[PDB]
Amino acid sequence: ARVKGSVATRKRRKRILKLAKGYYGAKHRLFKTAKEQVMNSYYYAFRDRRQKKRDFRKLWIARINAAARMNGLSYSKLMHGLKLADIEVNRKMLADIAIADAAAFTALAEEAKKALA
Amino acid sequence: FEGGQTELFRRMPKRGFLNVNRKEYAIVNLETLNRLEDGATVSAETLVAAKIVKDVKSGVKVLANGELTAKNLTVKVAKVSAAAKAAIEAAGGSVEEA
Amino acid sequence: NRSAVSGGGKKPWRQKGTGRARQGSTRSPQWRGGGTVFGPNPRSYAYKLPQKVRQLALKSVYSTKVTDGKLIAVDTLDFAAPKTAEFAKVISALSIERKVLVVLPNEGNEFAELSARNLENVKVTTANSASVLDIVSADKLLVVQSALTQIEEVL
RNA sequence: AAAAGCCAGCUUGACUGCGAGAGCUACAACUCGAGCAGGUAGGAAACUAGGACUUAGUGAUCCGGUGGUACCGCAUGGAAG
RNA sequence: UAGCGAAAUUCCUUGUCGGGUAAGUUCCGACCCGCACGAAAGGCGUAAUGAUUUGGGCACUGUCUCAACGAGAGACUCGGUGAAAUUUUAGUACCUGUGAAGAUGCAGGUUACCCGCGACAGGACGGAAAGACCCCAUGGAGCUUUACUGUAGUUUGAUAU
RNA sequence: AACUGUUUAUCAAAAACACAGCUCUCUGCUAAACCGCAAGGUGAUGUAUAGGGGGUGACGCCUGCCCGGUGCUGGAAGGU
RNA sequence: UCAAUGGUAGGAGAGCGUUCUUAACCGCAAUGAAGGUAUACCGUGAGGAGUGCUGGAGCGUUAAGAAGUGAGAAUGCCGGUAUGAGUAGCGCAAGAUAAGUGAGAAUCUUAUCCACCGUAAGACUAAGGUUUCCAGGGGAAGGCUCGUCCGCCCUGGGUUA
RNA sequence: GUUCGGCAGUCAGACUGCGAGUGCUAAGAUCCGUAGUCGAAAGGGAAACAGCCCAGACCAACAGCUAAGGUCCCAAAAUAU
RNA sequence: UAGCGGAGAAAUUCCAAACGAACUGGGAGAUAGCUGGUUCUCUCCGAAAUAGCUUUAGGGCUAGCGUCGAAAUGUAAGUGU
RNA sequence: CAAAGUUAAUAAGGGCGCACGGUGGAUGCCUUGGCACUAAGAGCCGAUGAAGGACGUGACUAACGACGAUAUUCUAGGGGGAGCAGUAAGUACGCAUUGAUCCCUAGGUCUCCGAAUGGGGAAACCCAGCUGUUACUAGCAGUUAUUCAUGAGUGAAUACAUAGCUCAUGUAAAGGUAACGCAGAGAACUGAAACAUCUAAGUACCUGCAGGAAGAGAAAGUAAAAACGAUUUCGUAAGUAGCGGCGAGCGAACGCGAAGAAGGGCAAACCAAGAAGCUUGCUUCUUGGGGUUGUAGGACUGCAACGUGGACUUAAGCAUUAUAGUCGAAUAACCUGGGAAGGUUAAUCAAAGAGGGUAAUAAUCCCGUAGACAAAAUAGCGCUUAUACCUAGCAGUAUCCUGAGUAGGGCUGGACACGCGAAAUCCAGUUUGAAUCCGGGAGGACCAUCUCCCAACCCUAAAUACUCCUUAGUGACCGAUAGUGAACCAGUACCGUGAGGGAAAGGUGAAAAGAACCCCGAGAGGGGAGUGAAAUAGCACCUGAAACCGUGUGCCUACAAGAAGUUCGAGCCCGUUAAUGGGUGAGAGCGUGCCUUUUGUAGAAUGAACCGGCGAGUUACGUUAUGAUGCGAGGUUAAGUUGAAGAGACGGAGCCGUAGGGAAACCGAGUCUGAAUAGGGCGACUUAGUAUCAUGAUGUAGACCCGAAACCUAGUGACCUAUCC
Repeated sequence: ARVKGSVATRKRRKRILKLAKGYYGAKHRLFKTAKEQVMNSYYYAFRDRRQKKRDFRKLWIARINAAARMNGLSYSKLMHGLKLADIEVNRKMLADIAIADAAAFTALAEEAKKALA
Repeated sequence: FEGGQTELFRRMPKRGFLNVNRKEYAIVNLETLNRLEDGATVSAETLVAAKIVKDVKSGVKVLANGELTAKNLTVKVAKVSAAAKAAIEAAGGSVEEA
Repeated sequence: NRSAVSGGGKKPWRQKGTGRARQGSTRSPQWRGGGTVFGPNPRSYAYKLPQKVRQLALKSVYSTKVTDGKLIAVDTLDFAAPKTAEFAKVISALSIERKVLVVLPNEGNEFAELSARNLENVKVTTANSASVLDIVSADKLLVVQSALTQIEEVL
């Protein structure tokens, strides 16, 4: 019963290497540095499944205080006027109005002006 | 292993020598007499032809415990306890010991 | 074992400074001189059940063949020649197709029995043939109608 | 201090067989002990008494003694043990 | 006891003094306080003898002031020929910190066209050496003894001969 | 340190070893001593100027004291 | 619906995959089995098949049993390939030209000079070596490079008392 | 929670306070009790940080709200009152 | 002249590129409280680093600390306030 | 004019991803090899020249093989029937259905060495002597080792004798040995947590003695009551009784169950013969009867012929097996392909549909297979036959016999479970030493009663142990790192002086059909042609990764200081297990490799060159726990027998539970403790297990592996070197 399963073992080897392909140079020409190299990459892809959340929101709030600051408005009193404001506490679609919305942007800003007012 | 200390059993006194002439009788209950009725001349032939125990210590003995369902007198024994002699011998038995 | 088949019971160098590690030998198994670790052994594998679960086991597949009815009560049909055109057309005279067990008597029929081993589905059997690898193997069988004193007598 | 302190008389309970109940806790240990019996000992009786005001003052099993021993006593008795 | 004594012996301490020496803990000679000299474990002497050990001097002198020169071999340029040790892979800088308490790879900050080539050694706690120092193992060897057990051997006595 | 010799080849040549010398002790012979179970043999075809062991290491001077203890030797009274 | 789901040594449960399993169940296979290869599918995972291609004989199913049974890692081993690196070295002495040789000459052969050793780096002879000798032919490796040359290789002779 | 039964490993930890001891009331020093933390628990904060503070992660997600801590730029929020 | 040995101008020197105990084969896969190594997938639960003893202190044996199963739930013990 | 600002690809190279290369041979398959194991045999050979070498022998010039100057074979027999001319090419004379080659059996010769032996001698040697031969300063053929035994002769000191010597006869017998045995000699390491007792084990080793088995054995026995009746093996008792620094461990027997089941001689006593201490009556020897004993038996008085390995395991027939082999059934087409046995269509067979070949999987193609025949010689086995020869019962008891340094006793040992102990009992050394049938011994010190037996004399099959071997074979063996070190010219190469060690490697294609030719090339090698199903198929050749080296390829990079990443993404390129496509990737955010150990390692703590292959928690037996199943106070067959290494069935011997208390006497659902019937202690109250399986853990086994320095035994070694001659 001295049996091997050799091609099965190399199929685990082949399976992880074909799933490991792409990174720098020697790595797919070797075995084991590639093993972390997918692995570390979706460790912090697991973090960036939370951190492109927490950085695209920085793009969101940052560009919306960029246009608010273009109206001379600061993000904290704007959002403060958003809690003062209507049923809208809508956040990041309200970040998405950075394209071409003087009506939506500056008028909802005026809604916030009559919310602080 | 007590950690190099002598063990629990290693601290024990040497108690009681043992009789080489120790011999018993493969004692049965009277509950098997509740099984078999009457089996006149209750003996080893009734015991091992009853197949209760086959390899026996030579004689036989019943308890006072177990019940007086049997009727026969002539129970052939080596030694039955006198507590059971009260039972069967007060319950229509005769002593045939050995 | 390494100590079963060998050539070497002597350390092949000495370690200190000289390259490699603490090490037994090439005869130590990790070289091409491979000693098996714990491996097989010359072992047996037998056991037989107690009687009441054995006859209980015969009287399980027995019952399955009872209500199944793929056993068929057959008379002697003890023939002149041993040729298997006989039993080819008597066995194929109902032609149970896949594979069949053949209940002889216990007097030992001899003509499908010194033959019919080339009949590829024929299993020569008696009351002295009983197992589960007997009957669950074929599932489909002919009977000699002495099956009372060929079955009941212990069962 | 109702003395555990001190002094006199009795005095040999610093009894036997225990022991519910406990405490302490690896175990082994260890700390007590209600109460009962068998008789006791003081004390008129009641009452007290299983060492000391409590706490050091002590060690595991073996092995060989000392005595008793309704025990066994290697077929059988005894004896040896 | 003789006799030698800062001994191949005094760490007692650069003992003291004198000589060599301008410069003199070392050297010699005496002193001798001899921790702890020392007599057959010879002691004190002792020419010749020493690949001795020191201390001094003469001689000669690139050792050095302080170096420089040329000759040959590698080196190095090419043709042929062509290995070793070596290792997680790495397109591998600096500072200051931090941290199994000393950074290439970390945080902050600095400078850096890309790739070489000839020489050099500060790192990469460089290799090569499962520390030979120390410690531990109920580890083993070897050695010693008035350890304990023995053994042979040596020597009594009995007793068959 | 006398010397010459010898000395760790894979470190060390020396004051280390050795050496004549000197000292003591043991052995009367089938030696002592030694090797081997013994046998056999060395010692040596040796006979105390010889053989064995111990010290020290030419030559010159000198080797002092202490037998309490140890060991050794010898003796036997008694103890064991 | 509510509640739970960090988790090492720890403990419990469950499942995957390999191979053999006479079992059967039940097929595939030259129109292509296995195996390999690319693959931009699926499966919580392990894992599974689809297609393209190599490839030309056994393999797959299911379910269950049985196991030398699930691979990184130990100075693990064996086998191959790096690396350093076209770098070290090219193993203590000087040849030179012309001509031949060949296909190809530095290194083969000759001529002619030079040079070296010469109490040897001569000749002869122990042990040793065990045919290495010579002749002819050849150049797979060997010659530390080349190489027509050779103690290399093939063939043949060669030692006489 | 007890009981019973298997099956374990753990023996040597630190650190932060807080209260002790020893020490120059030296120490990232020892040695206790006491809680936490790590170990064996990510993320955020403090420039990186195992131990301090906050906050315990099944997973997706281009959701929001918030803990401490921040809001002149890196680096997001207040040149806030 | 051969390893419990030998040799020895003696250092612990040598006994075939080599010795405080040679080399070869077997015992014997000697042993090793010490080092290293350990291979498929998931889920759930989830530590200790301490006491006591110990020729014991880098190790064991209990007990405290996990896990699963079973028997009831001391009729609630547990755990809070 | 200019002034600013801006972005560019051209990449020396490099990276990504892709394509195709070589390279390496894992893969995947095969298996002529090996392992284990069953059944049946054989289980020894040899001086009447062994084992084992060395050397030769072939028309080829090798080497292996095989044989032995006759030499790559010869005789004789018998089978056998077409080619032969081992290996294999490779050649030649040839040779051959007349019957070869070949197979078997028997005989022949048998180089040298070697037990090796005429004598010496290092292995393949030298030198002889004698007897005939035949010729020569030849050659041939034989004899000539030793010890033992048996004779014969000889005959010293010293007369006989004796020692001693000489000759002759007898392989005897020395020697080689697979494993098992027996007997002697006999450790250590271990473990005991160290270790001096123990253990390991009387095992490792070593020496001797033997056969197919060995020992083994016929009560001077066990036991304890009626109790049987040599042994041996297995199961049981059962780790039970015991012993033991009573630690750690070691360890029975009895009885029962199964197999197997055979006992028989002698000395003694006596009787007869002889010869002789013939010192007469001899009281020693030789021959033959006598009879081999336990409830004594024989001798003395009585008195019976039973086959017999046992009261002759001789010879003659019978029968059959190894030893040569022989016959031996049952089919065609189509499709596919290079090829059918594959698919398809049909048919047959039947004691043969085991298995293997065949270009691709066969029952009908072949070998075969099942069955059925065959051996002269061949080695046997077995049956029948008279013979191959020694035994019986029996009553009584004149006295004798019956196993002398023997039992015993002392001491020192050892074995027996037994470690000196209460120590049995046996066997050793040493010492002392009986009785003898009215006897003597055993009954775990020992003294009486009882039970049993008769030593101190010898042989004994059978059941058992193990295989180098001979086949018949079998595999949930194994597939070329495996499986024997060794599938291959393996114990090879090679190392070492030696003892020793000890490798690597199989596959073309069906068939070499092995690439004619032509061209390049010094040659090789290539390239065309052609070969074959295929030439990436071309001689280490199936299949071909992997590291390594490449060559091409779309994108990007020569203001960049990263565990080399994600995530987003400008921009570019391409279009897919048709998919919210892929290949990129500037740029930008955030990001300390993996393993053991640790309190904490990112590490300047280890370790890993890489790649692939191998490579580690088992089982044997036992216990416990948990379940599963079965039956249940009843569960249970072990060993064994049967049988296909089947199954089933038999086999109840034994084992578990079915009350315990107390050391024990004992008592008993109670029991012990204690004056207690006081209390306490354990107890039914306190309610089912048994058996099997399976899983975890356990314990003896190297027991999860890798690991020392070590210990002892056996053997080798003085050419290095030291000494010495």
